[PDB]
Amino acid sequence: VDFHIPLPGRQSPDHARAEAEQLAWPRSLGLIRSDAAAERHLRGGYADLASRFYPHATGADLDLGVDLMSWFFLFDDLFDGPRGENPEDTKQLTDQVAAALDGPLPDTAPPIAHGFADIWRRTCEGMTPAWCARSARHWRNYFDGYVDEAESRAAQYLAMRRHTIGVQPTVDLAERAGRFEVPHRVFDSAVMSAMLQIAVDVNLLLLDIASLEKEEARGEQNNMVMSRSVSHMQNEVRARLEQYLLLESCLPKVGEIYQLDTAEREALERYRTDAVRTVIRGSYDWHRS
Repeated sequence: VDFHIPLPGRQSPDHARAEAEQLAWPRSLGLIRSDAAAERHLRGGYADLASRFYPHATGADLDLGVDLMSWFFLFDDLFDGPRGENPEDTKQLTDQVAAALDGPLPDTAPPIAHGFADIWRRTCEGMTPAWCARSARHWRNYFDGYVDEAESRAAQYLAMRRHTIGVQPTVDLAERAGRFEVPHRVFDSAVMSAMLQIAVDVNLLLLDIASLEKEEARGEQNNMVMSRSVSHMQNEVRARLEQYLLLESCLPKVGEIYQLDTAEREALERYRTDAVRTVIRGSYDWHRS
């Protein structure tokens, strides 16, 4: 599926290691129990993914992203059954996990939940408060959507799987890992927001053509396709990136506009290249077909 993402692909020089100790965390958290589930997990190349979403994270930082990614797919597995077919139900879990953004949870709490909590802890630990509060809301929306999606008892779809995809939490993570924050003043910008929306959509599209042969065979008929549709999807991605660049260029000017500091300007730059860009190129540098 030849696309048009005029952006350099990166991988964190540490992944070497990372991908090797990747099981450690989840096994201890109870997310992986049988030697089979560990294998299953390895075949997913989640550490390999995180390493592409966070080229700038080396070791202790990279590891976290590996987990977030790692946790992402495990968590999803929990809704592949009939639970993903009844909103009331999914939310029963949703809140147990999401409760971690409020404070410690009773041991009684499932592992998938204790798992998320440990990620959060380390993720939000060391960032400004205003940030965690934001980075959290985002998570909140992620969770919210899994329910709204479970409301299954064209563009209408995006709004739906716009929060479910979980792209933002990932992007957020780039900052978590990169030990830096985009000047909050700009992350709210009409431009940056526009840039982010794209990152999402692009991912939300690439994914749909890869997990197609699977979703086409089974039920789930919400996938963006349901050979021509493929085209205006390959096309849509083109224009999406094509514009991404246009936006990217207005960035410096956006700097003036928000009287951006002598060093906030550098911070934002990190965001463009290490958070928003990667999250796009990386998704692509993963698939096959």
